[PDB]
Amino acid sequence: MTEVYDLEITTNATDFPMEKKYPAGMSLNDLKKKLELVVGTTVDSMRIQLFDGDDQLKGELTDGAKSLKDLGVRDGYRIHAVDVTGGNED
Repeated sequence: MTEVYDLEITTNATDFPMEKKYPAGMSLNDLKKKLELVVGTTVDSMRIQLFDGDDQLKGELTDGAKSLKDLGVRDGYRIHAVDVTGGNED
């Protein structure tokens, strides 16, 4: 009934991958707000990159107007957040 997807979260600021399951029926804006809470970053300054379950990077999400399910984020995916305000990306 409720759709939930399991993720491995990475960030540029953190060097610790976090595995957690989240509701796919919710917006990206919530997911990233969850991330914003941990990293301390804000919405525009925090960029979300999606790595597929296979290996490759699919693209950038950035759309939280849809549901994570509609975005096809799915489970077993790795969500990489990057803080852009501090300039860190490498």
